[PDB]
Amino acid sequence: AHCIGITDRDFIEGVHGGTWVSATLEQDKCVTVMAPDKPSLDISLETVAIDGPAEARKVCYSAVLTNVKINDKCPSTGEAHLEEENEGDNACKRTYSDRGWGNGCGLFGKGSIVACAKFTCAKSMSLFEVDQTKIQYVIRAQLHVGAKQENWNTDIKTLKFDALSGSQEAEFTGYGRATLECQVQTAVDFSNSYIAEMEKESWIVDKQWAQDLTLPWQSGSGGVWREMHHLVEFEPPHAATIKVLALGNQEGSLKTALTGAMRVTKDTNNSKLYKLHGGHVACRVKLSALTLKGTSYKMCTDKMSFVKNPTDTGHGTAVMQVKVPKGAPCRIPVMVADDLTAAVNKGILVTVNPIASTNDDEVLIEVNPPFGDSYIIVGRGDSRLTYQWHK
Amino acid sequence: AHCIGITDRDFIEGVHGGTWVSATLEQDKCVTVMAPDKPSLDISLETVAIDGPAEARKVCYSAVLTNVKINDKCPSTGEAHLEEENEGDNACKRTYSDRGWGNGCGLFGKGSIVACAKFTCAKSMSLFEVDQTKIQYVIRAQLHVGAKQENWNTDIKTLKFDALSGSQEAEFTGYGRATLECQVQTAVDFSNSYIAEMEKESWIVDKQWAQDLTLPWQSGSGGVWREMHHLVEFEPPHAATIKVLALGNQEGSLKTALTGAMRVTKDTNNSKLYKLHGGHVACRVKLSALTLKGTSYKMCTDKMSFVKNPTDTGHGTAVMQVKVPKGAPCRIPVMVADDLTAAVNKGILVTVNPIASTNDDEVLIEVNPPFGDSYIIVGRGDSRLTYQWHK
Amino acid sequence: AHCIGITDRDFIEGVHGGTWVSATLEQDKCVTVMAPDKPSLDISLETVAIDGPAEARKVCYSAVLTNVKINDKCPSTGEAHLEEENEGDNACKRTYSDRGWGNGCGLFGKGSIVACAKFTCAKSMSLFEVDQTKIQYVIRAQLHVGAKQENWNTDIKTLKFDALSGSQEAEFTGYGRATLECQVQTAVDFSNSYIAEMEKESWIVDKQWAQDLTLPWQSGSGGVWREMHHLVEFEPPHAATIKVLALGNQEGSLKTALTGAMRVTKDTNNSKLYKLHGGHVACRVKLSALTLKGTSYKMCTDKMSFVKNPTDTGHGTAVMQVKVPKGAPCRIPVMVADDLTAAVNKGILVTVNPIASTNDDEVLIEVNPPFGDSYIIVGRGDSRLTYQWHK
Repeated sequence: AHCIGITDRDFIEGVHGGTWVSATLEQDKCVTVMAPDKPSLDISLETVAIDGPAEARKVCYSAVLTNVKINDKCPSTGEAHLEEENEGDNACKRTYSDRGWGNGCGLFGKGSIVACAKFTCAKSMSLFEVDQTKIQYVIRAQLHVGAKQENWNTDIKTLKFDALSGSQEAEFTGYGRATLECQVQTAVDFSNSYIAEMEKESWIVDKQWAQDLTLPWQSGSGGVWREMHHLVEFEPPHAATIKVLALGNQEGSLKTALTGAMRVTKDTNNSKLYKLHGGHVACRVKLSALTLKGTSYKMCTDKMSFVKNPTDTGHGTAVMQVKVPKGAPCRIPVMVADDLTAAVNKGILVTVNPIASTNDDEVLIEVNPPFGDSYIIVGRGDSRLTYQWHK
Repeated sequence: AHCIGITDRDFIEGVHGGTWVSATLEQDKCVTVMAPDKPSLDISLETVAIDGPAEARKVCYSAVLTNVKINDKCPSTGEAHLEEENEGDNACKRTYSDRGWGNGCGLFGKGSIVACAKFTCAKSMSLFEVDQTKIQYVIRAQLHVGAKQENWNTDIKTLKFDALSGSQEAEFTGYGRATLECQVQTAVDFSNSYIAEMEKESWIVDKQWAQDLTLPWQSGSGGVWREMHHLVEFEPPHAATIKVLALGNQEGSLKTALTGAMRVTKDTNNSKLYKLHGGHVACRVKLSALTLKGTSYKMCTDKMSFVKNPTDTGHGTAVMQVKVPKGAPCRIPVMVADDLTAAVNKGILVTVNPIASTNDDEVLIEVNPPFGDSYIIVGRGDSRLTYQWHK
Repeated sequence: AHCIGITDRDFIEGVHGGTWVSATLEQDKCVTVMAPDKPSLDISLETVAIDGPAEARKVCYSAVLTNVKINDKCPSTGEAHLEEENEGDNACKRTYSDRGWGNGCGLFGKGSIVACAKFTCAKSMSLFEVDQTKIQYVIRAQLHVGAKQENWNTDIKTLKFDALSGSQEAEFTGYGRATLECQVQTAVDFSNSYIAEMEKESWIVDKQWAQDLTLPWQSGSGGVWREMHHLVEFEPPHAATIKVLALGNQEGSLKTALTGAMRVTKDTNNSKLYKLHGGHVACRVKLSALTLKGTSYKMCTDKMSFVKNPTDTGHGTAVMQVKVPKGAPCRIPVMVADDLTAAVNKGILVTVNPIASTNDDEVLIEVNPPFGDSYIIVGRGDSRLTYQWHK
């Protein structure tokens, strides 16, 4: 019952017959869906992911200007030039200096200076495109067979999806089968956004934001960086010198903007998987094909005992564990009542027909008792167990 | 006259006699000072040097965070512990986590969790206290003797104003002496500030700002880093685990905050001299002890020549060089006239009395011609040089 | 019949259908359960306990500051540090002192000073976290066999329970057996608390209160104390000196807060056991398997005598002890009548069928006389003991 452990649990109540029940899931939340006689079904998300998204940009946030040269010409001697100015790895600026006799010229007009510097990205973001059609989904499903928690880790059923895959069927030994539609494409519309990756961290952010970044960037595998001035200061030109300086590591400013984004976690082993949080889904549940097991076994009579008392899940339910020490595969009766007379059950039972699978067996039960005080009763008979519960 | 070569130049005229004159000097700029019968003096502020600061703080802008450890305890089994928390260099944080029957406990309350990791400073900024007793103001002074531009740097006098040398005497060969008072005590407000130094760039910064930085720091002599929570962030705990992530390198953000501070350049030679950019100082000039070297001389009447023609420095003054190949102890007649008949002189000479003193002497002359059309006339008789001018 | 010894006694009565009777047992009170046709039961809550709580915090109420070191620096020579400041068992404070030539400092102004002292707890309050699942309790049961007060502790049955021993059976020789089924406690009053222990005094305290105490604390594994500044007082600096003094022993203030808490007591022999006062336990009693020992026996006729004359219990009942010196394997006829025509036993007998069993047996009888005047009567004609009793 994986749904016991997730704080955001929702309960959905259904109807009999050949019918579907609607549900919606979020990556941190779980639904228990219940229906008049079907064993109740737990459903949660497990991942939303893209596999091998395609490179779309690199954006540079630290650069080294490895060498620099200047050319300068007197005010009447025309425009200055440097052969580096036409070579793609060099950031170059043209501007006019204050020439004169003090600086080695015959005339006092404005002179011409060019400054060029060899660029090199030290560290850069990789921006990856997400094809909204290629996203992958995984759903967890369970029925309350009444298994102990030491068993959940194997009983849990994993339903894998992609945005193109159809409704899928789950098989539970004995209880039969279910089918879920999950129309994921109506939930997530992450087109017009893309994955921004940085060393050991990643985000998803809007493309129009990223294109508008005032940082130098590269259009693909190799080739020149395209807006180099966004990382290079050229000082106001002196007589024949322009000090050029790199603007320093912009990792911290870039992270500051990303703080609002939905996070992305790179898979530790299937290296090219990128798990994408926040994305929800809508699903509809074919409850009709489930069945209870063992409806026709005998009801218990043995002197049962608690393995753990009822405890408040915070979902409003009480979860409890019981054992039949020396019985056949008997049905374990349970009810909630206003008084020891117990003339009727007055509560809702999540586990619908708990059965001892073996002669020594231990079983889990969960109940949703009404408001106020009520007596939880298990083992209707002379040798009743009870716990005086309160909301 | 080095101020022919500085693009921001002001003119000041003393009432009479060189009695007492005032100026404000700013690092980019120069003042030319005139008086009715005394040689003109060029004054400018060369540098404002601060000598031998002492360290106050280092502020770390990029921490590498290592050897993370976590400990967590079941939701009603007391509170967490790590030995690493005894050590001042681990940035440990303590909180609570959702727990439940599927996550290692009998209860559904909140389990205490604590996580520690070692904060190592990869790069840090040095803040220095500035000794306001050790500020040196350097003024350059030279006369308009008529020296050619190759010689200006050997004619210039350099005067240094520490807090004690409040009045200084400029001496010139033959032209007498001039006294400068520079009011260092009212020039800057250093006491409430620190030198901030990053690698090969430095700033002078307000002390309140430097201390109110939300960024982790260490005492000048070393020891412990005091405010590590400003760079170490802890993501909200999953059931059994908490991930700690270092915030990025803040260099670009720190420089962005510094976009308003006055830059300071460290000396290549004296490893503890710091030269402030953009300072100013109020100064006063006593001209009364200057003399004009050659008022006793004869007039020229020989075949003079232009080594450099009058050229238009943007100050609106015409600068020329005349060579006097014959009569040596002689004065050059210069006038600017509205017509070649030379009926009146319409230009102030800045070189107040251009004397030759060898049979080959080359004398720079600067004239302030009137608005409209005029003739710069140098010489007498038939050997005159006459040059047309226009504002 | 130990209900006699407990002042806060309630009577509860059965109905001839033999239904379970439910009763509320509270730590100072006692209950006599009377059946219509079967012997009456003393039932009373003896203890409620936790066996070995979980150690959660020690909080310090008396402290000593065993070693003190101070460091001071001049106003323009940086900021002071100490090796102790890196070392976790030192409490530390940083501030500034007014320096000047009067204390060896060359510049007048505020100078940084820092002081550190070794914290050491002399007495700490232990706080143990209570866990409802570990609560234990004990009920005492005793039928009104008629035994001497001197024989009660030999004859009472002590019934132990825990959260999982669902029901217990009490066996009374000859009279048969009864079974109790119980809530481990109804006492939700203990929720969200700690057991607080000082030397030989203990209390139950709200978790919020205990954690918000302005006193330094540590986790039970032996950490280092987390808020030492609550007990170190730092004198304002004077030259190079700070005096640090320990704020005094807080035992009385902490006790003054604790006066409202429910008391907790520690066992003398099994020191992990804390007896938690003030609880409510609810139980059901199965009366059906009780029986009356001697209903077939002869009815007394030899002269009885009073060992203790009838006396007022304060519960409205009267108690006597009677001696049967001959013929003793025989029923003692006791009745309360309106007058010596002895028409009917207008009273209710709590000792439902007093039998003597040995040739000099002495038997206690408890009667509930009617309102108004009455005669207590025991025996048969010409041999009746009688005693006037008025409400």
